[PDB]
Amino acid sequence: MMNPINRNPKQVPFAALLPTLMNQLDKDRALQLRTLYARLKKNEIPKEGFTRHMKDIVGDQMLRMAVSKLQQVNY
Repeated sequence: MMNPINRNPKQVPFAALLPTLMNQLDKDRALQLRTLYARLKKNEIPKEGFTRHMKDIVGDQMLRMAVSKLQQVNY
């Protein structure tokens, strides 16, 4: 407590999630993700929509694993 250290959580961007996921996805799935991102860029779908849709493509398990590896932090 002599020298308190403040730490804050950090999250990786979706931009870095695409290539990681695309590498773990088949070309057909990767193409779906690619066009899905385009929808996000065009703002035709909400961020929640993007996340939800992404989960439907890679899966919740892959989604949490992808960010876990990118974060590379157990906690």
